[PDB]
Amino acid sequence: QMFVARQVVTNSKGEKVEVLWNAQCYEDIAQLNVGFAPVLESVDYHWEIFLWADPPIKPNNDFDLNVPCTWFEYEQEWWMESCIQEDQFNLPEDERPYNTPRNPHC
Amino acid sequence: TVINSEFLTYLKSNYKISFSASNIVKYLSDKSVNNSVILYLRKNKIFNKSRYSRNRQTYRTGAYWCLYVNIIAVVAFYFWFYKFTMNFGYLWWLLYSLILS
Amino acid sequence: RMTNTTEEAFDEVSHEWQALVTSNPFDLNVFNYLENTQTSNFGTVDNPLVVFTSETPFRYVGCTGQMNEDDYEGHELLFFLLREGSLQRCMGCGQVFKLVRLRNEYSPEMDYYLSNFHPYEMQEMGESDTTVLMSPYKYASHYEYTQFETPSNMVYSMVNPDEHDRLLVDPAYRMERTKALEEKYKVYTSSLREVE
Amino acid sequence: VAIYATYIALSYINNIWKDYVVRAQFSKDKELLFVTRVSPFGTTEEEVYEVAHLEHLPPSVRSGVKDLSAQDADGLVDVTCMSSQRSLVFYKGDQYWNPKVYNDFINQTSNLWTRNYTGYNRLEVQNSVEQVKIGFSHS
Amino acid sequence: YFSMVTGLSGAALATMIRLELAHPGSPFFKGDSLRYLQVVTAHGLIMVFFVVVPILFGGFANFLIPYHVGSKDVAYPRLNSIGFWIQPCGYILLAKIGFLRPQFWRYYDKTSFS
Amino acid sequence: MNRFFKVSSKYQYYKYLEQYDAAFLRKYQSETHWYLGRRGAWKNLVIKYAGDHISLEEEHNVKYKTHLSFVYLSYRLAWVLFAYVLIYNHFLLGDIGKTFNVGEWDHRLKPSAERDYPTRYESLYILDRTQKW
Amino acid sequence: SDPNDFYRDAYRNENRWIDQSVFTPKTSKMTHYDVEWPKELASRPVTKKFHHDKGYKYDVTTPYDQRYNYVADRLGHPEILGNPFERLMRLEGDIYHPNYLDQPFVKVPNANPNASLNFEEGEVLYENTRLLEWAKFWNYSVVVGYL
Amino acid sequence: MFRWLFLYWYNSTDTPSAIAKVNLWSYINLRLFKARLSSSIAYYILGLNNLELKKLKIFYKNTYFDYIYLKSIPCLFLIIFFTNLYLFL
Amino acid sequence: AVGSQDILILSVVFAGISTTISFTNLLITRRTLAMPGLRHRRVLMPFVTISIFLTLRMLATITPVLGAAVIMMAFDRHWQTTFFEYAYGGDPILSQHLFWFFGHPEVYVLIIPTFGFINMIVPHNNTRRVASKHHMIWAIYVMAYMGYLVWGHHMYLVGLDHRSRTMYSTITIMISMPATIKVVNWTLSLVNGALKIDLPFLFSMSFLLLFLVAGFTGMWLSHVSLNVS
Amino acid sequence: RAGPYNPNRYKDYYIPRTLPKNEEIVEFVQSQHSVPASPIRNQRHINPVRESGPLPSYDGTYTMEDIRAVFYNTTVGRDYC
Amino acid sequence: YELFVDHPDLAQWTGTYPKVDSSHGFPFYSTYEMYRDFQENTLNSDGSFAQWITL
Ligand SMILES: CCCCCCCCCCCCCCCCCC(=O)OC[C@H](COP(=O)([O-])OCC(O)COP(=O)([O-])OC[C@@H](COC(=O)CCCCCCCCCCCCCCCCC)OC(=O)CCCCCCCCCCCCCCCCC)OC(=O)CCCCCCCCCCCCCCCCC
Ligand SMILES: CCCCCCCCCCCCCCCCCC(=O)OC[C@H](COP(=O)([O-])OCC(O)COP(=O)([O-])OC[C@@H](COC(=O)CCCCCCCCCCCCCCCCC)OC(=O)CCCCCCCCCCCCCCCCC)OC(=O)CCCCCCCCCCCCCCCCC
Ligand SMILES: CCCCCCCCCCCCCCCCCC(=O)OC[C@H](COP(=O)([O-])OCC(O)COP(=O)([O-])OC[C@@H](COC(=O)CCCCCCCCCCCCCCCCC)OC(=O)CCCCCCCCCCCCCCCCC)OC(=O)CCCCCCCCCCCCCCCCC
Ligand SMILES: CCCCCCCCCCCCCCCCCC(=O)OC[C@H](COP(=O)([O-])OCC(O)COP(=O)([O-])OC[C@@H](COC(=O)CCCCCCCCCCCCCCCCC)OC(=O)CCCCCCCCCCCCCCCCC)OC(=O)CCCCCCCCCCCCCCCCC
Ligand SMILES: CCCCCCCCCCCCCCCCCC(=O)OC[C@H](COP(=O)([O-])OCC(O)COP(=O)([O-])OC[C@@H](COC(=O)CCCCCCCCCCCCCCCCC)OC(=O)CCCCCCCCCCCCCCCCC)OC(=O)CCCCCCCCCCCCCCCCC
Ligand code: HEA
Ligand SMILES: CCCCCCCCCCCCCCCCCC(=O)OC[C@H](COP(=O)([O-])OCC[N+](C)(C)C)OC(=O)CCCCCCCCCCCCCCCCC
Ligand SMILES: [Cu+2]
Ligand SMILES: [Zn+2]
Repeated sequence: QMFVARQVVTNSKGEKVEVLWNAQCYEDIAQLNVGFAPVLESVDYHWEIFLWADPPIKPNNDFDLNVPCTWFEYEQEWWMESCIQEDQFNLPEDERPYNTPRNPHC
Repeated sequence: TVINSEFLTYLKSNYKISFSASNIVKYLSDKSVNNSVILYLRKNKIFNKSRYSRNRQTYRTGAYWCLYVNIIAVVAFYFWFYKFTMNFGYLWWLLYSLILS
Repeated sequence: RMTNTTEEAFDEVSHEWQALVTSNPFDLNVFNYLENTQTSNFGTVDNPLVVFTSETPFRYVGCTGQMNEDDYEGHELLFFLLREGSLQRCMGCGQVFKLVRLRNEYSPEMDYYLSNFHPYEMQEMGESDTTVLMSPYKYASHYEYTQFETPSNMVYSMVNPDEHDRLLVDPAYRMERTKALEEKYKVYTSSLREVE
Repeated sequence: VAIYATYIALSYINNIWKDYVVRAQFSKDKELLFVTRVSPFGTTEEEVYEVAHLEHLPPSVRSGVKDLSAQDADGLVDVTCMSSQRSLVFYKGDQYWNPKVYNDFINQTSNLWTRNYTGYNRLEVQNSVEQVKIGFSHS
Repeated sequence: YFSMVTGLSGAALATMIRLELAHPGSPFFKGDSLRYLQVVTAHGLIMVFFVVVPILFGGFANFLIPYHVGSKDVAYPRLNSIGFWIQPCGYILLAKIGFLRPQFWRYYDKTSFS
Repeated sequence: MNRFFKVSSKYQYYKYLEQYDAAFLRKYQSETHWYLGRRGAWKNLVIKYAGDHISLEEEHNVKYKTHLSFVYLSYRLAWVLFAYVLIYNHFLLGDIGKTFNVGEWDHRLKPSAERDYPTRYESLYILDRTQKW
Repeated sequence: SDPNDFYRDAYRNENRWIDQSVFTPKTSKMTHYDVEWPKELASRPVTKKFHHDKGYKYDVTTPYDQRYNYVADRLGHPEILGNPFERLMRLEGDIYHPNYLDQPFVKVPNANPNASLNFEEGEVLYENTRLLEWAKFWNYSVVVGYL
Repeated sequence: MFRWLFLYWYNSTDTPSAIAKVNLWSYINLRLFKARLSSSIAYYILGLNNLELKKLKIFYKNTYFDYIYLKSIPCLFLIIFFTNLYLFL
Repeated sequence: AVGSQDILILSVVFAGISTTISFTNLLITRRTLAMPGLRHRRVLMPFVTISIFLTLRMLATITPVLGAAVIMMAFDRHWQTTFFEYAYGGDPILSQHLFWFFGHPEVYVLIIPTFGFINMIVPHNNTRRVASKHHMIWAIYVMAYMGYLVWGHHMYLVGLDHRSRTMYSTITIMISMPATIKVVNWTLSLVNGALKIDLPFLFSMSFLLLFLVAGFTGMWLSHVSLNVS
Repeated sequence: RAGPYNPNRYKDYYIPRTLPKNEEIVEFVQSQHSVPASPIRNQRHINPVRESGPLPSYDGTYTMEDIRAVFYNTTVGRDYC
Repeated sequence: YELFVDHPDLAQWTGTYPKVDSSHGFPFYSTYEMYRDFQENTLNSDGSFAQWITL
């Protein structure tokens, strides 16, 4: 419940750094399991969500400083496209016409 | 202030300035410095991590203030419209608890 | 209108003035206005998104992915606990988050993050001679006006708790330290002028 | 309303009359000043002040000097106790002053109201501050 | 927990209405048309203003809003406590009207003796 | 500059004023330090400690707190009265006549109400009054 | 001060490795900061017994006799004592609270005046006795008018 | 006194670490007023070697009424001319 | 007569003031203490929180109207101000106008928060994003501020002018469209996902089933001819 | 029980307790401006690289076609495969 | 752009995006969260149907 995975990646400066994948919740900190043990069970119950009164943060990224998507960006449309494909009927290649006349102007 | 010529020459020889100061104090004249007022900031350990100062974690007076608000509403409405007043003597031991307390 | 810190500033108020005048990241982060937090870059391994904490181990962070002008949000908000230590990543978009636990010190490491904070607003500091503007036209765009002015000839110097008590109880010690600080300020200004 | 209206009126009437001085007597060594002031019902009330603390301070606004009651020969002199943050008001009329201790008192309680309060000319501007010598004793 | 107590009170008032409406002839109130009307009004007011509202804006809103906005506490912790402790009086006033009448005595009480 | 001339006091501590300029004294003891100039300021520390603790929250004045006797009487009365309200309205509604007493008082212009009498003494006194305009 | 000319040289991709490296610049050492401060910071007293849940290793109290004495003025401050009326009434005041009076670093002023001061009467400097008659006249007049 | 953020954050000598040596923090040196950009649009486009800043200034903000009145004269006469045509029409 | 009726009148005013404290505390909490990044982005917050805040705004708008009407009732009973006495200018129908002006938004206040539970639970158990969250938010909002012009459908037969009667009927039926939008969005959130059946999910399905009949019956009540009977 | 605690009743050492010397301040300012200052943070992506691995190839041992053929075979059961 | 730099509070109220470009790498000192209710609850945006009914 603390980290769902970890990886070791070599950054552009040649140093190897550890990256941990935090457990997440669906927009609801109440459902989030705040724990400090490698345990799935929700053991810790906190009366004060913010013990030190420090506010949480929801960072907003500047579009100027953004970077083109590269984290499996080729999968964003996969779900919708694949759902449509499941019902789509594909013509067999042998029955599909081939070697048709070229366009006169292309 | 006056800086000794020999001391100034020593600084120039040992250090060559190649960057401009970013502090705006460089522009201040002697008159501005003289008119400046010194204020002291108390620096200590920091425990509160919010803009708002520490708030008390209990409200005893409010809880009892609400109890009276409940009592006034029930007693006042019953007396004005029902004309009924609770007979505290029926449960005499709760009245005695008040007396004993 | 500006509070006399040497007489009234203590603990929280004193810390707030330190953030205003010194803009130290540790103090500035604590008193950063909730409404606006400075926009940052998109988290990457080489350039991770930095989240600051004031001497706390973890902070609740939320992610919405790559933001676009049409929608302003990448994916639905997901909350996680960003903990001090190594870099951490969001499953949905891979954004990398780094937790910086700022410390109450003046060191080049802290100065490295000066650009990562909004300057602390001054208009709401001190005491205001106007309670609130009864104007429906500019209720959410204007602060309260001031009949008086704000002096700008004020120089702040940090002092320890026991020292601060000494300044209050002993006026003679207060005068002696004040005169010395003025002399150092005169020296500091003159040195800057020579450098220029 | 009756209880607090009476309390506020009487308490604030006392505060207004508190500043004015009825009697002022030095100690044997002229180290303390005993001041008699008006009580809430108009009787005498005793207080003690230190001559060193007592001081005649100039107005914060420098254009308000002409508006001081001290401009008049029969005006009022506002002496401030810098330790207790209290004000002592004395009539300027010599009839109310002892003429063999008055001179020392006004010469002892008027040390901070000096010439530089009015500014510096170009002859005394340089001398307005003490020059700081740096590096003369060592390089 | 307060909502559960009020909810049970609303359920009890609903049971009284249903028992009276079970079959014609007033098997429950036995001709007390006025008493039935008071019970019906108490049922409506208690359920609306003292069952649903406390559950949503009292329990859920207080419990969830700090989670979903990121606040140490509500802007007015005192008011939040005040709002909760004020509910009982309103609930009692609107819930017990069926029992309470200005003419408390029953039809067979010989008021001429007092 | 206009330095402080002399201090005609036998307390050697006060002679610190002689080492500074009058303008310096005015700046740090008269203009913005008037509430602090040449004062101990011990009360500032004492009041600061008083406000930054978990002391009794019942306040009457800036100088004094509420009398404990008044506080305890209010709290004891609040609990018992609150307990009576809950118990009577949830358990003792079967017999209203036995559980509640009927009383009132009307405007003195109108004739005295039949229920206007001192409770617990209706078996010992009868109360009446003369109408007033 | 041309912006484009400065930026095109100041920030370059090939210099990324050294552009974002934090280092302590070489500056002349200051005794007050680089010599004196570490000494005093390291020489702090240490206590074996400290509040485990909230305290630290350096939470060492300063003895009362070592607290700085109060020498601002000789006149006493009886407000610290608590007048008998407040005591009899049982009122609790912050000014005369034992915990708040026990300041950590500085002693509060003594309730009694310093032994150096002599309260023997000297000679009258200023005297305006008619103010009492004026005060009585105004105070009574406003009370009658207020009544 | 800076106009550009990149210049402002390039070489800073008044940082808290440096000022902490003297322990003097003048009010005139607040970060709030330390840097402020110009009101004219400035955007970056890729050059031959690196980013270059281009300013988009459209109109001035110091025109006076006398200039505006002269520019409005043709419009006023056209309104008079069109109205007269309608009356004669 | 004097008795329970008067206690209800004052208690309603008492409840209104209790509501005044409630939404004042919660609304200011969102506006002043919301975390950075969620100050104005209503979309990001969970649907229950969105629905709660919208209802609190509705309560603030309508609470004074109820208070004034209830206060006028108290004066008429005791002081005999004849506010609702037709003999000397009173308007008995004015009381119904003021109450129902708050009345209908109240029931909308009760229901709007309920939609939030299903909108959060279904995505959680389905491992899928909710369908058209933005449109659902605007669907509830339009219902919120369009319910202030349908208070008269509780007064069709009172004898009000046909011009007002038609306006209330026409707006009332139009309210059905945003409700249909939420229903389709709820249905679409259950398709093409990883379903994790749990007791909260089952209650959500029961909630959906009851709502469909509930709203449909209400739409029939909008039928003016049927509403008469 | 640990007992009462008040952190404000203990000395702090965040600031040096001795003022600087005039000459040292002048020398420090000279030295500070005679050498470059420490850099401030910058949030610009310099030669950004893919967070994941290389983009799957058109042809090879493992292609994007192999990835595309997985969506249709997705099951999370109660027993291992 | 002038409104954003000079009066950020009004610019956020009106719904304008931050007009400055941070390509140089240093974020601006007056950035703010976007309030897009005016531009979203419109006939031309996600609130199109709601405004059609309201209209
Ligand atoms: C030795 C003495 C002890 C001294 C030590 C200190 C004592 C502290 C005591 C503090 C008391 C606080 C107040 C208590 C209230 C109690 C209420 C109550 O239950 O009353 C009815 C209670 C029982 O009556 P019941 O018939 O069962 O029920 C009431 C009837 O239903 C209906 O009755 P009712 O119609 O007549 O209504 C009256 C009822 C109220 O009933 C109602 O509910 C009706 C209310 C109608 C209200 C109508 C208006 C509507 C309300 C709102 C209106 C305003 C509008 C607001 C809204 C806003 C609109 C704009 O309230 C009262 O009885 C009034 C209080 C009676 C006097 C008690 C005061 C005792 C002393 C207090 C001061 C002590 C300090 C002195 C200084 C010490 C040092 C020198 O009767 C009593 O008063 C008996 C108890 C009295 C206890 C006295 C103190 C303890 C000592 C007892 C003796 C033990 C031996 C000691 C030996 C000593 C040896 C040394
Ligand atoms: C509304 C009326 C209804 C009446 C109903 C009927 C009641 C009758 C019987 C009452 C007694 C019942 C038995 C219980 C007794 C208490 C024990 C108990 O179990 O109950 C606790 C019961 C409930 O407990 P609790 O409140 O929960 O506990 C916390 C308490 O704070 C406790 O906390 P604590 O432990 O910290 O407090 C202890 C303190 C009790 O708490 C206090 O400290 C309260 C304040 C006490 C002093 C009150 C009177 C003096 C105040 C000065 C101002 C006076 C006025 C101005 C002078 C001119 C006269 C107008 O105890 C004492 O020291 C009491 C001993 C007697 C003191 C007598 C002092 C007289 C001084 C006179 C000379 C100075 C004035 C100048 C004269 C003119 C010069 C030219 O508490 C009380 O009743 C507290 C007060 C009891 C003490 C009596 C206070 C009044 C005595 C006045 C005597 C006459 C003086 C004037 C004579 C004329 C010539 C001068
Ligand atoms: C719930 C159970 C009781 C408490 C917990 C268990 C016991 C813990 C302590 C035990 C060991 C140490 C004992 C030394 C005393 C320590 C506490 C203390 O100072 O005393 C409390 C307090 C005195 O402290 P204080 O000086 O007022 O506090 C001020 C300080 O600032 C401190 O202020 P604070 O901020 O801490 O709060 C002060 C507040 C302290 O906070 C409270 O405790 C608030 C009051 C309790 C909550 C009330 C909620 C409302 C609903 C109540 C319903 C109860 C059930 C029905 C009862 C009537 C019908 C049967 O004090 C009051 O205002 C007391 C008001 C008078 C009591 C009224 C309630 C009486 C009924 C309580 C339940 C009885 C259950 C057993 C009997 C069952 C019979 C069927 O009052 C008493 O000493 C009263 C004691 C006598 C009454 C209770 C026993 C008789 C109850 C009548 C029925 C049974 C008759 C047969 C009796 C057979 C022999 C037992
Ligand atoms: C003889 C009875 C005859 C039959 C009838 C009985 C009718 C009962 C009421 C029915 C409705 C509610 C029933 C709920 C029962 C389950 C409670 C529960 O979940 O366990 C506590 C549960 C603690 O267990 P946990 O959270 O699982 O684990 C924590 C560990 O316990 C570790 O916890 P810790 O480390 O913090 O240690 C403390 C722990 C250790 O102690 C225990 O666990 C002992 C067993 C539990 C005792 C619970 C009540 C104790 C007495 C309360 C008296 C008032 C406070 C005054 C001071 C009392 C000091 C003893 O005790 C507690 O946590 C208890 C706290 C009680 C707070 C009560 C005041 C809250 C405000 C009132 C809200 C509800 C209003 C309802 C009425 C509305 C009317 C319009 O605490 C809560 O969740 C708080 C619940 C508070 C509300 C319900 C209980 C108060 C009911 C008052 C009477 C209402 C009467 C109304 C009708 C009749 C009027 C005449
Ligand atoms: C007439 C009565 C006059 C009464 C005078 C009374 C005088 C005394 C005043 C004292 C009270 C002052 C304070 C008021 C506060 C009210 C409560 C509140 O929200 O406080 C929150 C306030 C702060 O809380 P918060 O959470 O920060 O609030 C967030 C904001 O409220 C933001 O809220 P939000 O997040 O929920 O934002 C919603 C807003 C956000 O959405 C928007 O941005 C709106 C849409 C804008 C874009 C539209 C584009 C459409 C397409 C273009 C046009 C197409 C047409 C063709 C032309 C173009 C062709 C190309 O969208 C809407 O729901 C607005 C409707 C939009 C539809 C537009 C339709 C246009 C067609 C034209 C005809 C219809 C116009 C209706 C009005 C329209 C709205 C102005 O809370 C507090 O401070 C605590 C509570 C304090 C309560 C105070 C006591 C209140 C007393 C009220 C008495 C009222 C009596 C009369 C009621 C019945 C009247 C009928
Ligand atoms: C939570 C409470 C609540 C809600 C949400 C509603 C919602 C609606 N109500 Fe109702 N109403 C009340 C509570 C509520 N009401 C109460 C308490 C009264 C009486 C008060 C009293 O007098 O005491 C009342 C009275 C009332 C009347 C007056 C009847 C009369 O007095 O004669 C009318 C008239 O049109 C009406 C209409 C509507 C409409 C059009 C909606 C719309 O919001 C509904 C929109 C939704 C739909 C229309 C659903 C669409 C349906 C589907 C998508 C499923 C279709 C499937 C099939 C057909 C199989 N209501
Ligand atoms: C027979 C009838 C009997 C009952 C009659 C009851 C009459 C009405 C009683 C008062 C209602 C509640 C008012 C509480 C005000 C004080 C709250 C408090 O303790 O302050 C703490 C708080 C401040 O403390 P805090 O803890 O909330 O926050 C301080 C700041 N922090 C948290 C950072 C430390 O102050 C307030 O909230 C004051 C009120 C602010 C404005 C809110 C609206 C008030 C008006 C509500 C409508 C009802 C009353 C007015 C209209 C009707 C009048 C009849
Ligand atoms: Cu309706
Ligand atoms: Zn993400």
